[PDB]
Amino acid sequence: WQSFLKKELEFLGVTQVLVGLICLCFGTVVCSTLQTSDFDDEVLLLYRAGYPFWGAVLFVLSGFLSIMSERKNTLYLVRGSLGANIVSSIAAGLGIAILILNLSNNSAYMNYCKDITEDDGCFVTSFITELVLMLLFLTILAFCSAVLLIIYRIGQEF
Amino acid sequence: TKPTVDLLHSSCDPNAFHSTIQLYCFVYGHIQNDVSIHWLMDDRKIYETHAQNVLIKEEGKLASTYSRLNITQQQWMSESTFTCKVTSQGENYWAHTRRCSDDEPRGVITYLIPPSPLDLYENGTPKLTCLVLDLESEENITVTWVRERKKSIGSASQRSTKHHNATTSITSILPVDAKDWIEGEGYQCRVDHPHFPKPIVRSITKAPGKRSAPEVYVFLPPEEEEKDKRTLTCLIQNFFPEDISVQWLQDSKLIPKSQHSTTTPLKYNGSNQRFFIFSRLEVTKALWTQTKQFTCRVIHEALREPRKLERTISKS
Amino acid sequence: VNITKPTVDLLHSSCDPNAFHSTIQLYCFVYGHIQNDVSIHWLMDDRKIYETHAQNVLIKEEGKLASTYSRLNITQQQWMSESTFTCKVTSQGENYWAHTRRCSDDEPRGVITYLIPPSPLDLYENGTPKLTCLVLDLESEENITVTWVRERKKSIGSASQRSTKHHNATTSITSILPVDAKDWIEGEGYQCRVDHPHFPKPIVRSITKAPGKRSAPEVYVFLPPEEEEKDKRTLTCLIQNFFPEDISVQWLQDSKLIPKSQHSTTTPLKYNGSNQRFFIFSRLEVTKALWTQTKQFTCRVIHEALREPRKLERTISKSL
Amino acid sequence: PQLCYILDAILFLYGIVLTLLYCRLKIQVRKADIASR
Amino acid sequence: LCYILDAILFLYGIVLTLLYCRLKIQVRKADIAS
Amino acid sequence: TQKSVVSLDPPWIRILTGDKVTLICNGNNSSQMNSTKWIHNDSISNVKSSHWVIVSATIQDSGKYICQKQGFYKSKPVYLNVMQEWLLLQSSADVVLDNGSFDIRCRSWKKWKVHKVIYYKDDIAFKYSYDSNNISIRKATFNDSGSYHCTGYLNKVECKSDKFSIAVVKDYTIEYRWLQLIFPSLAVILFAVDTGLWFSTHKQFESILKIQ
Ligand SMILES: *[C@@H]1O[C@H](CO)[C@@H](O[C@@H]2O[C@H](CO)[C@@H](O[C@@H]3O[C@H](CO)[C@@H](O)[C@H](O)[C@@H]3O)[C@H](O)[C@H]2NC(C)=O)[C@H](O)[C@H]1NC(C)=O
Ligand SMILES: *[C@@H]1O[C@H](CO)[C@@H](O[C@@H]2O[C@H](CO)[C@@H](O[C@@H]3O[C@H](CO)[C@@H](O)[C@H](O)[C@@H]3O)[C@H](O)[C@H]2NC(C)=O)[C@H](O)[C@H]1NC(C)=O
Ligand SMILES: CC(C)CCC[C@@H](C)[C@H]1CC[C@H]2[C@@H]3CC=C4C[C@@H](OC(=O)CCC(=O)O)CC[C@]4(C)[C@H]3CC[C@]12C
Ligand SMILES: *[C@@H]1O[C@H](CO)[C@@H](O[C@@H]2O[C@H](CO)[C@@H](O)[C@H](O)[C@H]2NC(C)=O)[C@H](O)[C@H]1NC(C)=O
Ligand SMILES: *[C@@H]1O[C@H](CO)[C@@H](O)[C@H](O)[C@H]1NC(C)=O
Ligand SMILES: *[C@@H]1O[C@H](CO)[C@@H](O)[C@H](O)[C@H]1NC(C)=O
Ligand SMILES: *[C@@H]1O[C@H](CO)[C@@H](O)[C@H](O)[C@H]1NC(C)=O
Ligand SMILES: *[C@@H]1O[C@H](CO)[C@@H](O)[C@H](O)[C@H]1NC(C)=O
Repeated sequence: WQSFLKKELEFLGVTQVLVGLICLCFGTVVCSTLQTSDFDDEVLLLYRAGYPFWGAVLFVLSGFLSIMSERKNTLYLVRGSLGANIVSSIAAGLGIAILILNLSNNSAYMNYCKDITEDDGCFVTSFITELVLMLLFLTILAFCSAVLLIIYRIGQEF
Repeated sequence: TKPTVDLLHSSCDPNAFHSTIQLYCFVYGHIQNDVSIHWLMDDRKIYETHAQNVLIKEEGKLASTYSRLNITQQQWMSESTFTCKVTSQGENYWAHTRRCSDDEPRGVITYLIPPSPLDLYENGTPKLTCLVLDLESEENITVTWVRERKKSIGSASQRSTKHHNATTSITSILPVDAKDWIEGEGYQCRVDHPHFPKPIVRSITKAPGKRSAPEVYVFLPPEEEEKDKRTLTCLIQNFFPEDISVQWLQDSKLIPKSQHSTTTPLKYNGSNQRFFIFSRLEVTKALWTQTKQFTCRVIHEALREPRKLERTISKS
Repeated sequence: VNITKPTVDLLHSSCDPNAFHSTIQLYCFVYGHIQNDVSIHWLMDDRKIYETHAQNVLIKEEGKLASTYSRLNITQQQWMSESTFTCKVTSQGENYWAHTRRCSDDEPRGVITYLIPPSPLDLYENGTPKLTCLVLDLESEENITVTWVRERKKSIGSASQRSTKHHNATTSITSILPVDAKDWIEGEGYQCRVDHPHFPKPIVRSITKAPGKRSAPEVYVFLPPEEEEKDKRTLTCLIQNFFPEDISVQWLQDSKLIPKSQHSTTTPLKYNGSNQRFFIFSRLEVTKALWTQTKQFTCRVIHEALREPRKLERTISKSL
Repeated sequence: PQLCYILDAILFLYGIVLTLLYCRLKIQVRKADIASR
Repeated sequence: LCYILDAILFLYGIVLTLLYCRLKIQVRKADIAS
Repeated sequence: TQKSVVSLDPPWIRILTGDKVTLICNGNNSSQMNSTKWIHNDSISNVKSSHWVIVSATIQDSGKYICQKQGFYKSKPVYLNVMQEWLLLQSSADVVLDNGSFDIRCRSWKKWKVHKVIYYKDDIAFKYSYDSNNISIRKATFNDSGSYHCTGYLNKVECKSDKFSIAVVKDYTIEYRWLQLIFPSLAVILFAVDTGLWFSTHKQFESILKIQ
């Protein structure tokens, strides 16, 4: 199964690069388009904790280093990309915790919303809710890929 | 002897702060040293007059004098009926005053339109108009008509109109008699509403002044003008009052008033008042050259009977 | 010889709604003047009241001192307009004043601005057109700034500004802006802004030439009528089929200009029914002596829509 | 309204799956080409 | 308007799904044949 | 509990300079100090009472207002518009729901009485009143959408207020719908990325069927 994961390892870092770049795009559209003073700091716990930015940086960095460590097989990229995958898995776990807390806060907001389109508050909260849902999907993907890099690059050294 | 007691008063000098209105009770023709002038306000006493009975003049037995009352401004703004009581030869005389009540309470603009001379002296059925503009709505407005002499009065015809600017207007048209209008009968329209402070009392009379009969001249369409339309012109000049009717005709058939214009009457030369107008009727070249005549009749109250002056224009 | 100042009071009768004359009896009393050296004249908001025949009645004589009064009859609605009626007492060449209004409350009577276009006489004959912005019912001159703005160019002329203190304790500011004529024919839209610290925004009036289809007036001068053997002769200038109503009319006696006080021009009346044409009548009534002395009268008409130099005159003569 | 937003979200997820499979196909073709070269 | 703009992208994704399934069999056939 | 509800009580979204306005959060009659977070013009103000009493409105006091009481959510923002006008058409709302009510008034500068007021909607007058009082349009329909204004007479002078478009809608415009256009947009990169990842996959395959 060691050879079963080395064939897909480059893709298994490309998925981290992809999740990081979509995290960056979600972060820059939330930062630019939204006037974040209009909305709550617990509805916007995704952006107030800054998760798309430091998640984008770490996912893109760890996936890019895994791509070059697969493409070069250098003994300094490995154990350098392994630490990048460790901090990527830590950031993805903290991100999963942040996104579950933001789904909880968004459900607590939308309890007092009779429609998705009452006003800007319920609409931006619902948009943030399903953006948290498809950031939770991408963060689960990036976390599973980070665990798979950790498993491959630790079990290789056994 | 009957003293002539007219009461005057000062009012707001705009150039002064003017905290005091100076009421004045004038008596003329009273017997000398036989006058006692007292002041009341809303039919109660004022011994706080400190009255200065300033003597004007003496003519044998007769005399003339006056008294002055200082009042504050808010004693005048209350529209309280001040009055002067004059004791002369033991007899009593009264003079009344108050502030002139607001002619537009709640911004209601009341016009008292006199009869047209066409109705007065040709149709024989004159009609006064009370045009009560700028009402919020026509409910609870009661329009009363007051004559001078007779308790019998014609029945007013009241109609209402909501306008383009959402202001209701009430037109109360009172059919009157032309003879009493000639004799100088005074007619009031009293508009009344529950939250008017006072009724709107408009008074009208046949317009005072020296009557001057109009001179009427008709000018031919100009000899340089051989264009498609011919303009006929009526000079009506040197007439008082301003109220005049001018009609244009076609072979003793009346032209409608929408076919000819008439200028706004302009004052002339002073100081006795005379007016002039121009009536202008524009016809076509075909209608002018139909071997016919036009007349300009003028109805005015300074003309001899039947108060109609015809001036005829014809090329034949 | 000392000048003795007389006490000038301004009393009047009041409203009687039960009465029917509808007339207010203003009286101006003068006490302490000099016999046969008084003249009391009447004004309604600086406008001299000529057409009244106001009666001057003597009161008394005390040596070289005298008391008189003058009575002015005004309409009820003239009093109800809260217009100031002023008696001017001239004695020994000195003017003394009394003023009266209907007594009103302390409402701050608002400021009325009129922007008035230049006359066609100044536009097309004198060549010096002047706009004027008349600012009325100011309680004082002070802190009012009157500014002029154009639309196309920036070369705004030196706008003169004068001020009048009226008898009704209101100050008017008349600001004259000299304009160029060809900008006004071409359609320049000028604009007058009146600013005070107590104003929310400046009171702004905008003006331009009157929009519509231009039409040259045709003018016709009629003789005095053939039935007129009286002592006065009336001259009519029918001025017809023009747009806009801004038009200047002079009368010329042997090519000498007649002042505007001696002739009267009717207000423009519109006709042709949205083809928008106007007519006026200029009426000059001269004496029979001034007509029979073989003069040559002329109705000079300056309008915008005429052929250059934008005057169109009509000869009228007694002999021809 | 809600249905269009849900269908557009599953369109985005379709795009995610398709770019992941195309990236996997890209690295497979690149690995085969770098083994051939 | 979102229904037409989403239907055209489902068609535009079905096109790329068909292209991916066309390339997958060719890559697996080249993998079978060395 | 629920969202906060910031409410004026003079409820006029358009006021003049110097008008006393009070900004109330969720709503009682009590100035509960240190219990309300106030956001004005997207900046947190130091006013922490439940009643933000502006005793004299300044042009700077216009703009967006959000309240957030302790234990409550952020409010739907209300837009004050402090204006400097001879004549102002005050309204209680600029966007009104169907089967809703709104007041309008015609106010002049610093408690000067407006008289002989005519209220127009799209240059068509619907109400005349001398004393400048409330015009309460209840049960609003699409008829009640229009460019309302009012002409008044001042101490004697006719002035005309600036027009003001009051729109009656079935539901509020919610001013952020392009956020739901982020995700189809992030399809038209990704799907287009697939086209790149088709083309550069095909060409590299086109170069591998040639070598054999
Ligand atoms: C609302 O609109 C109506 C109609 O457009 C206005 O009524 C008009 O008011 C003017 C002056 O207030 C009237 O003119 C007067 O006419 C009488 C009789 O002809 C004349 O004696 C006066 O000297 C004056 O010229 C006019 O007749 C009247 N229109 C009608 C149809 O009655 C009204 O003033 C407007 N109100 C507001 C608040 O804007
Ligand atoms: C106080 O007295 C002054 C002086 O008489 C009054 O000013 C006069 O006001 C009237 C109208 O308010 C002016 O008439 C206007 O004239 C212009 C220019 O011809 C014209 O375009 C307008 O249509 C209007 O007819 C008049 O010219 C003006 N007089 C002067 C000398 O400026 C003022 O109204 C009085 N105010 C009070 C409260 O009594
Ligand atoms: C805002 C979001 C929706 C857009 C970001 C998505 C794409 C721009 C990126 C994310 C990761 C990128 C992938 C990262 C790594 C690779 C490997 C890369 O390998 C090579 O460069 C081949 C070298 C050669 O041709 O010789 C080919 C492009 C690819 C598939 C990239 C394709 C474009 C992807 C999908
Ligand atoms: C809050 O924002 C409003 C605009 O939304 C600001 O109001 C503007 O103020 C300037 C001058 O300060 C004026 O020139 C504008 O006309 C005003 N616009 C509006 C729509 O009223 C207001 O100044 C801001 N207040 C603060 C404290 O920043
Ligand atoms: C009335 O007022 C005038 C001036 O205000 C004053 O000169 C006079 O003495 C006063 N008379 C009385 C009796 O108060
Ligand atoms: C008006 O102008 C003067 C200077 O001429 C200035 O001192 C004053 O403050 C201004 N305002 C008022 C209300 O007088
Ligand atoms: C008048 O309008 C104000 C503001 O809309 C409102 O608070 C008040 O209750 C209204 N009063 C009446 C009597 O309509
Ligand atoms: C709204 O306006 C339309 C168009 O004038 C009219 O037909 C309709 O009756 C109006 N609605 C009501 C409730 O009157």
